[PDB]
Amino acid sequence: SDKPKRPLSAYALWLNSARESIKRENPGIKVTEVAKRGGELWRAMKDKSEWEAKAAKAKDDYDRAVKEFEANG
Amino acid sequence: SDKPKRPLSAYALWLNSARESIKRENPGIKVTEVAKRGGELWRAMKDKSEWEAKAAKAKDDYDRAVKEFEANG
Amino acid sequence: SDKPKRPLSAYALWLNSARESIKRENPGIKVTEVAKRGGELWRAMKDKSEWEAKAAKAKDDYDRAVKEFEANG
Amino acid sequence: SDKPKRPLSAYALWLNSARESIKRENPGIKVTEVAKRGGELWRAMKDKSEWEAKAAKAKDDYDRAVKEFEANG
Amino acid sequence: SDKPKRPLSAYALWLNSARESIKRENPGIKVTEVAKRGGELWRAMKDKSEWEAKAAKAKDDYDRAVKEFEANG
Amino acid sequence: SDKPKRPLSAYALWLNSARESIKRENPGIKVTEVAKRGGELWRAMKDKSEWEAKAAKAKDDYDRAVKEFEANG
DNA sequence: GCGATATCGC
DNA sequence: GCGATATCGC
DNA sequence: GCGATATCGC
DNA sequence: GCGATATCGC
DNA sequence: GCGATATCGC
DNA sequence: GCGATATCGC
DNA sequence: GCGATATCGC
DNA sequence: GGCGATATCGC
DNA sequence: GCGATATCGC
DNA sequence: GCGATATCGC
Repeated sequence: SDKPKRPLSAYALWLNSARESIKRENPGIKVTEVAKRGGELWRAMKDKSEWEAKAAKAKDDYDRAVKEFEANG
Repeated sequence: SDKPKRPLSAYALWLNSARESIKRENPGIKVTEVAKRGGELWRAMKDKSEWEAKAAKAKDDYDRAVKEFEANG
Repeated sequence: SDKPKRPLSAYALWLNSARESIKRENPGIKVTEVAKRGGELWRAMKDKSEWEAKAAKAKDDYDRAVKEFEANG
Repeated sequence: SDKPKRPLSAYALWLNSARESIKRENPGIKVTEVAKRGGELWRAMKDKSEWEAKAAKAKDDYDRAVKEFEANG
Repeated sequence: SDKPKRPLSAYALWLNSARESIKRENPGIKVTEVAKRGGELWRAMKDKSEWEAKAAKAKDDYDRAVKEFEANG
Repeated sequence: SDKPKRPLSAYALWLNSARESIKRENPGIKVTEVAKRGGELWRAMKDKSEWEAKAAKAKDDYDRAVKEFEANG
């Protein structure tokens, strides 16, 4: 029916959960500097357990669904 | 001293634990045929979570060890 | 898991490679009758020579393992 | 020290108690046929409780003695 | 500068001399489909020698530059 | 039909063409010495192009001959 | 691994 | 043959 | 004991 | 290319 | 395999 | 003394 | 457009 | 993980 | 539990 | 070889 949207990356899923915090600690931070700081906070991250787990799962499904679009659909 | 070796893949990790069952199910199977079977099973596997989790922590560890190597040469 | 699993019998190694034949020959088959069918086919076979030869090779690999386990802790 | 032999079975216990009887009811019996006639009488036997209960204690003692030889190895 | 970058593979060195030709032969083809089509056209080429030669001259020099770097600057 | 033997490597080809010359230069040389001296005349060999070209053709031919064997029985 | 006759060694 | 044996078939 | 092939995965 | 794993050819 | 150098049974 | 096997690093 | 990462063949 | 081409999805 | 063979005791 | 119970894949 509809080419399944690409799944979210690990950094994307993390950034989602941590955007509000980065905006709170940096009042009036513009659009680009959030990504920048998010990037920096990511590169300096110690335990990326949850976010590499999910992004791999989300990919597995996406790959199964991509098959599905070419199978049925 | 030695630069860290590349981290083990989700598949490489699963296979280390599943090698002997493949040998058990196909007596006298050649290494080549064991790999192709290892592949056949990996591609059929619905739940890869365990192996993707271990793979992830493996790449964390690894990238630590890589920083420490660049850092202290 | 440390204790080496018993090797697969000639019947088992055959069954492992007739499961989809039986299933295809018996559409809509209760997951018990498929087992009894294998028994009926295993008995009704004649050239059991392939699967006997293969299950001997299992014992060979298996013997080494048990002996290697019981000795090397 | 020596690991225990497996417990005797209701059948095997009865037989021990009922061997010399079969022998007398069938003088100069060939041990081949004692085994057979033993079977016949065992399958015909409607009250097996003596031997199941004797068998149960036999199991219970063997489980007990199995437990206490994993300790004092 | 620092690290010598890995040399270009034989298919890779040929692709760089056929990319334009493919992009012409299929209007509106994307890198995904290009790379795919590259295969089907390489896994079919006759006198592969020119590209194999260059790849090895490349490999030889890379090896003779990864030695220099891990020795000097 | 016999299986095509695996193709010769660039070193294997050079060494073959160079055993004679090595012998002339180290009279009475033992087989394990020739191995060791073939090892270091190679590493020192700055221009390996000829023997890399030959190893490549051998591979192309061999690859296409495998395509023959494993298709035309 | 036991209870019969079937090998065995002197 | 009589005592120590491999073997027999459940 | 080196330099590959052979088969998967990254 | 690297990894893992065995074997081939010399 | 590559082959110099021993070994071993005729 | 002469064929047939055994060895060793890469 | 930045920007972390993903796609493809090897 | 490394390459050499973009091509995404999230602001 | 259920299908098969494998194993232990006698 | 017989009964019984173990083990293994579904």
